[PDB]
Amino acid sequence: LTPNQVNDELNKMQAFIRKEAEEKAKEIQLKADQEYEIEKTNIVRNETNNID
Amino acid sequence: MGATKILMDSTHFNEIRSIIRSRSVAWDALARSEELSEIDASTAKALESILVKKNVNGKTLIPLIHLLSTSDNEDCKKSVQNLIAELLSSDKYGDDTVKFFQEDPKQLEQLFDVSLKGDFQTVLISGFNVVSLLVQNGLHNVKLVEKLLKNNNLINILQNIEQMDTCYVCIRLLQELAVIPEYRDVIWLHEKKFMPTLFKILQRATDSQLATRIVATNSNHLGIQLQYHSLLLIWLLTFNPVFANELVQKYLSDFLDLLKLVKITIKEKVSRLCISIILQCCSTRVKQHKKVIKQLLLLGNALPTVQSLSERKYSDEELRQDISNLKEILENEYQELTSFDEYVAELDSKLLCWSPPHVDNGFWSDNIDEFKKDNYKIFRQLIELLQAKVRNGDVNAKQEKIIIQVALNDITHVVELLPESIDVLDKTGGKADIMELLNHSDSRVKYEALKATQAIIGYTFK
Amino acid sequence: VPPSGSVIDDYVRNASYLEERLIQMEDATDQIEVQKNDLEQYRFILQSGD
Amino acid sequence: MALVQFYIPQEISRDSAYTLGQLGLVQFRDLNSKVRA
Repeated sequence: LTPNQVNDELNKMQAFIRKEAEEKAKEIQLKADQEYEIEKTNIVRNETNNID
Repeated sequence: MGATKILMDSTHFNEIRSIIRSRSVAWDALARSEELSEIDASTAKALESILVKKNVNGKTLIPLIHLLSTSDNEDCKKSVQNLIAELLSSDKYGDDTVKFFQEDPKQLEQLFDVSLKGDFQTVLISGFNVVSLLVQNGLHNVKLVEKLLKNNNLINILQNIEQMDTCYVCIRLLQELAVIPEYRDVIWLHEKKFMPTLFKILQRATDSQLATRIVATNSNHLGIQLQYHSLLLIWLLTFNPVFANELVQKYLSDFLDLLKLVKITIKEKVSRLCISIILQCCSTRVKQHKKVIKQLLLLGNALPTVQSLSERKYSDEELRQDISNLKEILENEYQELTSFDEYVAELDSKLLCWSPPHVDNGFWSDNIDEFKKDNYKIFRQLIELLQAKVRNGDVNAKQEKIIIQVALNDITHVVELLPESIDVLDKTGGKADIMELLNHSDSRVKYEALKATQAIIGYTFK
Repeated sequence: VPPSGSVIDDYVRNASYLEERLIQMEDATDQIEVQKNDLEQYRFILQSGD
Repeated sequence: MALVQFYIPQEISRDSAYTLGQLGLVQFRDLNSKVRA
């Protein structure tokens, strides 16, 4: 009924959605960096053993 | 310019920085009082007006390092560290300060020497300013992170749970420093001090409901950022294979709340980091992963909570695929073992405990034919251990009821699947001892003895 | 019905063992009642025939 | 204090919002299911 409650709830919902999207993007970037690091480390270890 | 935005979009950093930026400091009174230089007070007073109205740019930052190190007031170093930290994180003003601080490591060491002294706010601002420059690609130093982590001033603010903003900023700086692989080795040594506050920060939020909006641990912006930073701090350190074994072995009791925290909370940040923390420790790249998987699944019963938590899904379906991949590796890792060798080692060890594969008829079905070596010596040894626990080691105790209920519950499947066990049970003497356990206490173990007595009574008379 | 939140996994996990124990207790009670009724029905016939 | 959620068509939001708000409901904001994450 009031006009301030829709703006306050929409601003809090938008800020919480933006923070959740930023945290999910940071977690996805960290998981992709860790998976790329292990995926490089395995083939680097195998190629280093074969070259050794 | 172009520094990272760590500790810039959080409400706790703006709330703690608002109290420092709200108050004013008289640099001219301290300079006239013989506490600071006149040029450092004029450059510090002109830096506040030039930071907003102003925005070779790093020439004015040189007198603040000598003025903050020479002076002993925490208000001037907190205000100058707050203005330098606010000007350093911006991308439109103070761009030469990042290049001047990144080019000269003596100014970074002099700025890091002022932090960790006096108040926790100036040590958090100086440690966040040094951690912001150390977290970039301009300069790196593990000795400053190890020496800063060895100090009780920086870890004292994060260890205290009364201030969620100071512990959240220190947890976010430890997560940003732990995001690099070189800082995880030096940061992994002091994980015992930060692990109890991170475990109590998740257990405190999991112990309270997340329906109403309060200032405590809840579903607001502060609780999701504090729980997401606390789970992300252990999740960043869980990428190492050697750290996952010692972390899973040391924090095995506190690690069991991650499954209940994902079911209690509705956000996907706690469930994704909680499932990714057990999924990273349950990988095959860590040494001794079978002992942590068998100890967590056998001791903690993570297979039923992972099976019940695997059904409920939400957003971020990659974490649901990580939990589904961790559940198949967790159940497939322990279920792939031999039931006859585990039952023979468990019966030979004289320790019976309830497990996921110990209550199935498929394990006793394959072990029923292999148990017969000499007149059913396996069932006579298990019944001789169950009756021997009843003879010596008297009952109406907590210790004997677990092995008596496990042996009585395990004897019902072998007695039901094999009708020839009544001759070995009656010859060994477990039939007379099985009826005595029903009249006593332990009505769960008395119900297992009623099930074994009903199974023997079903084959004894039709 | 309380006003606070609830979990279906705690109710299903708290009800599965009670349902399995109630089904096993009902089957064992029915089999023990059928065997006791058969032996009690055959006891007087065995004593009268003996 | 408690989170309440209701669903209805977008033709009686004023009448349902006035009757629901008239019994103690406060901070009523009409939204959809695709505008949140």
